[PDB]
Amino acid sequence: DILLTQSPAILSVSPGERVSFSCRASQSIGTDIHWYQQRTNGSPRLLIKYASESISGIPSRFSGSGSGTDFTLSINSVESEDIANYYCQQSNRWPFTFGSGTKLEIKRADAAPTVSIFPPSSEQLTSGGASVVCFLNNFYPKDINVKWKIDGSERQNGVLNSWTDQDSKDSTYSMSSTLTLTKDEYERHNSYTCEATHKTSTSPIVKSFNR
Amino acid sequence: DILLTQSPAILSVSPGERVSFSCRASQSIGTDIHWYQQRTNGSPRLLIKYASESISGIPSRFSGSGSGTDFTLSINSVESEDIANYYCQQSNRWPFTFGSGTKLEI
Amino acid sequence: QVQLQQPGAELVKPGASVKLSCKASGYTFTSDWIHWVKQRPGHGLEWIGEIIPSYGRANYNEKIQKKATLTADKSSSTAFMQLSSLTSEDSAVYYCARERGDGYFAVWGAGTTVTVSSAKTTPPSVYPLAPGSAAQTNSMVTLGCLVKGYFPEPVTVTWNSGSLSSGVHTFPAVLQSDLYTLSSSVTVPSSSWPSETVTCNVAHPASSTKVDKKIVPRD
Amino acid sequence: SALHWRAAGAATVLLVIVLLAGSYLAVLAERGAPGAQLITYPRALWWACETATTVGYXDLYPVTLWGRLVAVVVMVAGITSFGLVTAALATWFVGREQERR
Ligand SMILES: CCCCCCCCC(=O)OC[C@H](CO)OC(=O)CCC
Ligand SMILES: [Rb+]
Ligand SMILES: [Rb+]
Ligand SMILES: [Rb+]
Ligand SMILES: [Rb+]
Ligand SMILES: [Rb+]
Repeated sequence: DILLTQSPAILSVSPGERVSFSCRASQSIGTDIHWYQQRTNGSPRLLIKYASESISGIPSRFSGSGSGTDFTLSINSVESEDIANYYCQQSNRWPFTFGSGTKLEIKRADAAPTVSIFPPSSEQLTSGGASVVCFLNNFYPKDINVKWKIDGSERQNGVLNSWTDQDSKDSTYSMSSTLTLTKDEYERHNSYTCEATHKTSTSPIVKSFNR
Repeated sequence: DILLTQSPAILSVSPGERVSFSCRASQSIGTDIHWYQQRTNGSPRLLIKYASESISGIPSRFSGSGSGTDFTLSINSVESEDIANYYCQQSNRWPFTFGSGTKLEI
Repeated sequence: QVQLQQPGAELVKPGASVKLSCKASGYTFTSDWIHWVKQRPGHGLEWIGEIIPSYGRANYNEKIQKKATLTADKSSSTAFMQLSSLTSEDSAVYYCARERGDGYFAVWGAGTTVTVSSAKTTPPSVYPLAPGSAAQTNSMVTLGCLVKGYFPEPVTVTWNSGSLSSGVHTFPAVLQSDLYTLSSSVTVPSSSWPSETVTCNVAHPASSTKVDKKIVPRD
Repeated sequence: SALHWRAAGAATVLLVIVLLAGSYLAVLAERGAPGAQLITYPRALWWACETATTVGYXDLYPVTLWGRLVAVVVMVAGITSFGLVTAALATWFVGREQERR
């Protein structure tokens, strides 16, 4: 059945620039190609139908073109809300099929991360556990390391990290690091430190708190 | 005339796993492809006709798919009795022709 | 208004079977087809099958093993997909979409996250995250809420019932010992809190347990 | 009025009905067959028109048993309809002519 190839799988552009996603069909399908946008955690959204026809509610910035085997979805002056995955789908022949997807990535100005440290809550301690959450927010590039020091000593056990995908609001990335330890373990210590190493600074940005 | 290419010629899988044999036609033949199984010393046995249609007496584990030039014969959870050679054959254009064969090894 | 309504989640044990639903509203025609699409974490969209309610016929993706059986209900405008004898390979978000018979999916459901595990449902623990007494505040302040001990995915976290969207970041869940944990963060102008309430609403579909959590300063 | 003109009109209305049910049933017949192209309704209705007028460019055609059976019905309904009109035009011409004499 019809194979739809979307390449490259990841496209990086500068804010405001012109971007073009490509979809190539394994055989000729006239103009029976449709484009969808699916943002992080969202459901797909129809952008263009029959290769070049606009849809209501979709910014005029979006356009499509092509016929036969080669198709392009274009974005005039890309912006942050356009950060998503983009899929093509053909309805020329049974069964309908989808292309594998192209991710849009935006290259913005370097941003230092905003660090926030949070002591465990009272409701947690009551249950018998303590989680010290640290947020590294709105940084760019996405590359970043975070170190945990308890009473001046680097800690590594019980530290779970999580990163977000590029943000559709400002094109930045964020990350959350959480150090979990029993109510006890949390008792016999006073200083809890979160350190962030990022390209924007030779010196790490740190945040601490003493219970 | 229509060349049917079966590659790889030998496929090795682990018991119970999913296997997929491929048959590629030199030109478009709709769904006019049929699959046969020939065990050691046996005569060929029809498994699937017209690319995806089941045959009576053949385990449900066997399935086929594809249209145009690319075809697949699939086996869901392969077992020992499936050890054999597998051939595709096209009836879209005269004369009928056979692919060169894929051996299943476990 | 929402055109296709689907449950947020379903937990299924290996070998068991589940039946997903998709309630449709808005204009309905004799030429509508309801499609089912499967998406696994990180990966793309995979077409599963379709059904035409007005006649009851369904077709299926032949390149994949048949785990689905589709049916529709004309009276209740609902299409159903019976997935049976599942394994971890079947865990994914399953969307229904509607096609007016002209080939493109004009509208999609929100999707039903299906989890195939021998584990057990478990509501999350929602704890507040307010700055510590020593935290120097800038022109803005960041608060958040910790959601842990839940299963299976997902949970939907909003701030002040969606009323506060910008400044929000809910991090992806991490799995440790058959339980998920995540945190959401919100940033509001420092001067506006706590004079103006900031609450985090956490919904966990798999156990029908939605809970609020007001964020106030530490003593 | 005259029987021939009624049969004509009737055949035309019926043809419009066969074209619409024909489009519906063709898509229903063809979805599910790998490679089939007679699978969305707007182009199927166009396919129905070009089959009934027997023009058959194709640009689209059925590949399943039921789509083909549906095709034969559309053909026959159109050939019969257009034939009924010719026949009515002959009846009308034969009458006015016997008068002109
Ligand atoms: C009014 C004349 C209509 C003729 C329609 C022919 C359809 C041929 C076909 O696809 O038939 C497909 C099937 C196999 O799938 O062949 C059979 O065993 C059916 C016997 C005709
Ligand atoms: Rb003709
Ligand atoms: Rb003709
Ligand atoms: Rb012709
Ligand atoms: Rb032709
Ligand atoms: Rb004629």
